[PDB]
Amino acid sequence: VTFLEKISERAKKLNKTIALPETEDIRTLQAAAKILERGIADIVLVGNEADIKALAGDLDLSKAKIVDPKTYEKKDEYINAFYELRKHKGITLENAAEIMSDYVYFAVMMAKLGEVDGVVSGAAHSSSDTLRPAVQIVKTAKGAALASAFFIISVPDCEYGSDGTFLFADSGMVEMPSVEDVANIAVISAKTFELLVQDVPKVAMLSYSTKGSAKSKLTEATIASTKLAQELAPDIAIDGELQVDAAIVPKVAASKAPGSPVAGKANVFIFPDLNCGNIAYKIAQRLAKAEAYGPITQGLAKPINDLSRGCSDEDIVGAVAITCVQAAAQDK
Amino acid sequence: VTFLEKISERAKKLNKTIALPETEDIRTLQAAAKILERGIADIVLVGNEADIKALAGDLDLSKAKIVDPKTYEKKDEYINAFYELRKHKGITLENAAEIMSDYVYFAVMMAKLGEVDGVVSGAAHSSSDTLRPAVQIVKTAKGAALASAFFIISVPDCEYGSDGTFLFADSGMVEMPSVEDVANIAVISAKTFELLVQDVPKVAMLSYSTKGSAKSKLTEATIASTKLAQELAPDIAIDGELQVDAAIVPKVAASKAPGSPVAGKANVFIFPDLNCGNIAYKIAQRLAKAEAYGPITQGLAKPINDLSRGCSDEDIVGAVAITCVQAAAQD
Repeated sequence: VTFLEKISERAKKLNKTIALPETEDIRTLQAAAKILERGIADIVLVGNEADIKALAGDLDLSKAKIVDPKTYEKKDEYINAFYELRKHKGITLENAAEIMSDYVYFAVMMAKLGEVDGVVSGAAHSSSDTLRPAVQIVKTAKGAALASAFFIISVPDCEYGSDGTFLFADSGMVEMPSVEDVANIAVISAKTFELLVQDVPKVAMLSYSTKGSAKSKLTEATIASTKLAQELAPDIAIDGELQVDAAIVPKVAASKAPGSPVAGKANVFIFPDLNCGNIAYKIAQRLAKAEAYGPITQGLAKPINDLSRGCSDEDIVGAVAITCVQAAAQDK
Repeated sequence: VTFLEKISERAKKLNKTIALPETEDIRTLQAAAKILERGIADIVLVGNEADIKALAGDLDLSKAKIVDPKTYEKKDEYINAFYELRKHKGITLENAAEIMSDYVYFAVMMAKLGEVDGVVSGAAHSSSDTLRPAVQIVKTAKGAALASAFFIISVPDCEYGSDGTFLFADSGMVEMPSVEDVANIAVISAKTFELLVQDVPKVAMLSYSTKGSAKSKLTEATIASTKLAQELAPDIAIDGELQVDAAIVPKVAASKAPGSPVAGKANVFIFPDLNCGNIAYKIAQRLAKAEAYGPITQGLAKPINDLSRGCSDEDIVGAVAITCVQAAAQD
């Protein structure tokens, strides 16, 4: 019944391998044990194997694979690769070697080169410390997408959305997205929504204006983002410049935005910027009592996810499941 | 308890008269009926009386007073008055006559000359068409640095705010407020929250950042508005650059904004602009199932309030109540 339960189950039927670089935190090892036992994924622990066996104790980690960044066969391939990416930003080959000794950095490079389908981390690292290797190493830029954070949001007795479930448009990362940024966030978000919720995405480019009902510089940005996004992905339902009520309430839709592909039915909210996106998600979580999952990152070439530093070991398990399912989209 | 009952209560003990010009829209007449029956206020309906009787039907509006702008005794006084105001902006006396035939314009001129203590409109008109007569006829108050609009919002099973009740920082008018504008809106909103909710205002300058957790052009704007507002009104509890969770949730307030006059207890949300504001309000209303009254303006010489075009007749009732209460301040 619960969103997280659909994901974990889906994850088992899939056969993805996720890397866990924080092997000097118990929660990581506790979560791995439960993951391997429950069949959720195959696991690569990045760290010292002697040191892991000594921290693990009673935990059954026999099914996992241990990769030590300072002895692994492909070490030189991984340093060269990071050197190539970072070469023109003041990184020398010897710097790369040093930077590529960090477990997180090494794990992200494993997803980049195919040994692993995604990475989960952040129990024992700042958000920006997690984001940095992701952005530097796994970065994608082939088309209509941009790295961003989103939330899945499940409102309790809710008739709107996909059975009360929505995705929110960068409620946790890109602070001041440009017009293009917003367009691109809208497209990638439709794909994420489709993959994670398994329902037809209906994207609403939010505003205080519904359809020329008001006009300003903020209103023009939203409209311009809508039109660009419609060009970028004409096969997705995207309607633009919509207030929340016109976006999700059929009766409102009927007066303010009659005959729209999205108005009245919206299940994806795209925000003008992080002020709105963060404020909207908090209001939904706290005043609407919604369950919120995030921040989950999207827009990367491989799924790398960040965790709350106060996460529980069950929090890590869930995160692995979601990552595995995002790995389903990015197939081959 | 419903905010409607409470604001409907104080409004009863006051004895104010509100004009309702949108008489060709059922919701107005349905609301008028409930108002007059519940004893909330005296009402003037501005329109054609024959037309209203026909549209009203079974609704009891006998207690109300109907004023037709095209037959009213003082019609000429009202035309002359608007002509004086608008005289030097290219309006002829004949133009005045035509403009002053509009129901809303006339209702606004009624509050200006004393026949009425306030107006409520906007169920059947754009926000900017509701504001225009206010701005031209009543104009801005003397103290007030600017007019702005807001929403009282009451969330159902809510432990946060003032028994689930909040005031939202221009979720219905000023589209792109400057740093000074945001500061001034914070201050005036504090006094409005105090008047209408009857509780200590705890003003939160909203953001995606909590207390230096992030840094950007948007973040500095919020902090600068915070600091200005603290200078404009040092006796008010205003803390700045807070995420919604740190603003209202004691446990998050404890970690992200320790020892703050506001964090954990906020009951007034001030937004960076109308995008956040309007989006925030609709989300509270439709996802949190909150009751939502407004946008209510502040800073005019007389209470002229707006409505959501998708309001219920009961929303109009609540708006008339608040209008009445605002009119008690302004003697």
